[PDB]
Amino acid sequence: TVTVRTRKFMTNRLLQRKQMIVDVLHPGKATVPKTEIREKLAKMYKTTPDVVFVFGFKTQFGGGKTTGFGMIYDSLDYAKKNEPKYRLQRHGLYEKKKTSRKQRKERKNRMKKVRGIKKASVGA
Amino acid sequence: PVAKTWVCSKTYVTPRRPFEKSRLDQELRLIGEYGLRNKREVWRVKFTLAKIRKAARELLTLDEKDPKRLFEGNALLRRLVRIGVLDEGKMKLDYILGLKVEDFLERRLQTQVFKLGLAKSIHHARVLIRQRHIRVRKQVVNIPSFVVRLDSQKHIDFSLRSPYGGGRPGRVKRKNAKKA
Amino acid sequence: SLARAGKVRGQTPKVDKQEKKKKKTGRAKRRIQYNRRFVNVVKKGPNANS
Amino acid sequence: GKCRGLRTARKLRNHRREQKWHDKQYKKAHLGTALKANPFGGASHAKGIVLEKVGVEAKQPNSAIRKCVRVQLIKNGKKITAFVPNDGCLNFIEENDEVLVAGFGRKGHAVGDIPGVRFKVVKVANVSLLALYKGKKER
RNA sequence: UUUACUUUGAAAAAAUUAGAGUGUUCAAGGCAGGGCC
RNA sequence: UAUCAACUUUCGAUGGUAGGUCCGUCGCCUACCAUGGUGACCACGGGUGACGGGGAAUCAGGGUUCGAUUCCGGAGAGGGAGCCUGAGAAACGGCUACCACAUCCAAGGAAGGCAGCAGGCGCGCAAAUUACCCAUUUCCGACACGGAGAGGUAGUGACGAAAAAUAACAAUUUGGAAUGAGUGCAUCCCAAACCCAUGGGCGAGGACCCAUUGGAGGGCAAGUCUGGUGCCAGCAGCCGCGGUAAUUCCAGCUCCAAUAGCGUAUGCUAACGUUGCUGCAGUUAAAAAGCUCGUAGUU
RNA sequence: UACCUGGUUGAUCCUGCCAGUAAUAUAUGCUUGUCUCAAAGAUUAAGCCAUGCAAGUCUAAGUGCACACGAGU
Repeated sequence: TVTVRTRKFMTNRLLQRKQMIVDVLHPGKATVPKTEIREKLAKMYKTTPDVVFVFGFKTQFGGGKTTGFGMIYDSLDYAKKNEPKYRLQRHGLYEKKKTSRKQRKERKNRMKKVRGIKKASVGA
Repeated sequence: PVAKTWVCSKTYVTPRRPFEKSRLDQELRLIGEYGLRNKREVWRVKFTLAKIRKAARELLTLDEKDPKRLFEGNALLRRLVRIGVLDEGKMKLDYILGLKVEDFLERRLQTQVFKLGLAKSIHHARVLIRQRHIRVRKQVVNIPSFVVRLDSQKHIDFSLRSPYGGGRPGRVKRKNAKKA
Repeated sequence: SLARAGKVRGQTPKVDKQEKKKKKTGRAKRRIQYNRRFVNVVKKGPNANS
Repeated sequence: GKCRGLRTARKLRNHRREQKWHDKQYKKAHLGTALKANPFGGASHAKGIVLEKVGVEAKQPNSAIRKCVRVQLIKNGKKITAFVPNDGCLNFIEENDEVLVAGFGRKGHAVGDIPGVRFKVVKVANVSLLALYKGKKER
């Protein structure tokens, strides 16, 4: 049933990646999560399930085949550097700050009106 | 400065005479013959034909030894014979002017499924596609206004998930079964 | 004057409309008009009572 | 006859330029007149306050009191006569209220047996007059 | 003696339009993808 | 636009000499000299609901109209004027004044420019959320890290455009059969959310989960139908309909281009060969100056 | 689609305009179940504005005794 094929495939070695168009079929499924895809993709290239990253998967009308982009890295520690911050956030780690962006703006303009080390107490 | 398109064209043209007694029946006849929703679809296919006729008309005004007429003319012919509105033997721009509105109505998906017997009537052929049954090369189509090509004419069949094809039945079939 | 506004609409009895069946719409309405005008054949107007 | 000469592009252009002014529909749209005298000032609709309810008599050979209203515009303070289109809708007109008047068919021309009324009221009290005639938007 | 006139090429922004190419399920559109590990 | 015909200089208007000035040329400015420069081929002056263009709408061709509007270029930041700094600003989300307007004062003073993004008032016929985030797109700096209402996303949205329901297959009314819209979970999507789209599940027989909008005298597709209202009320873009058998109005039924759109108002285009270059007219319908001379222009 | 139709008269042929017709774009009327796109305070007032934001910026590398945390961010 569900299987990946990786129609196209190229190795770049710039980011130490193996770029490929990962195409996964779904005869009776609804775009299985990438967790199931990353596990089945690591055993295909004998890599680890922590270095493969896939994105851009939208199931076409009716269902049956979902195409997307995929890439593999060398290690998880090396993947922490060459990876967008939101793609690492989608995993169980890297919970970014979620306070606000407007509260930080008004804090910056308030601290801009105070000169010296007293601005740290004004914002707090 | 927005990352958008703002490119959109119309598909139909309202006729000049709103109550032309001779025109009202000629378009109404195409309604029931091919199972169309309203007169907008008649004017839509009439507008696509009017564009192809005018595109072929301006090419015929140029000299035959003009490379623009040779390239653009053949490209228009190959697309007409590709969808099946024109035969390979009559592959010339002079035959484009002889194409009628029903020539493009026959290539409609709701009519091709009627010629193949997959549907009972021409009006049921619309509902057959409207309920996501007919597929073309494992690609299911829902809108009835699809146009098939010759390399995809012999691939019109039921979907692998439709009750009329091979797969699970409908929700009404499972409803009467559990209650009985 | 202006003392007769709404005369014929006030002198008209409040004859209510009759509840009729659901009229077909969309392709079904054009389908009925097709077979009724071309297929179902029997000069006369489509609404000429008498 | 017309000058056909190859260097007569200026003579032909200036002649047609000055002869277009002899066209009534062109001269009214390309001069200061017919735009400042127009109460709407080039607008399709206009709001106004109902000043009076006057019934103008139709012209011969007709005989019927056309129900209109003397309305003063808000945009420029001009006083016009908007015609109450439907039957009995003059009773729906309130006194000293806002009405959205528009043109009456022919542009700047009296329509029908009405002598000089060239405006009609569309909305009354921030609601359509057509709804007041069909038992909708009770106000 | 040199002009007007016609033809050819570079120039005569992109977008838009005309318009080759591509089944965004079709179309308006987009400049992108059918199939062999 | 001539109901603007002459115009520009007793403060440069045109040209000459020298110099000043600026990054640099120059009446840019100064001084001495010449009386020039432009103009019926429309200068000058005035008007513009004039930012220019790429383009848009409509068009057989020729055209007409539109272009504030996301691209390019210019202009401006309440009106002007004058500057600082900097490579680059006569900058206004930087200053210095005056003018207009306006805020806090303890009445001494101080501080103001949303034709930036949201929002408010006013103006009106006329036009959205004080919404979410630097991920895309990129830009700025000491920069992999930090910043961006530029931008991206969502809400409102019948500007407008592309797809597309309100049945269908049967019976002579009853059987199932096929499917979302809607309604509830995962996943996908997304920087997060959201519309989808998908996987099953919950989901229509007056399948009430029901389509209206102008019409039905002619132009112009559709009723001398039904009843009362009787030159009254009204209808009618036009011609015209009512003065007791109204096919027009005041209502039902029915019917008709319709159609998720459809009427109305106004601008504009075709219609319009009723602006005629293509392509109109001037004996009598609007019209060849009473007649001739005559330059420019045209041939 | 290189298109016209009603109206001067007892009737007719014309000139001729009005009206009819179809897109277009603003407003508005009634209506509005789904999806994908998408204009949106330009028109009168470049009228006037409450609040908030829109340019700041730190790398191994110009200068580094806040001990807040412990040479180093």
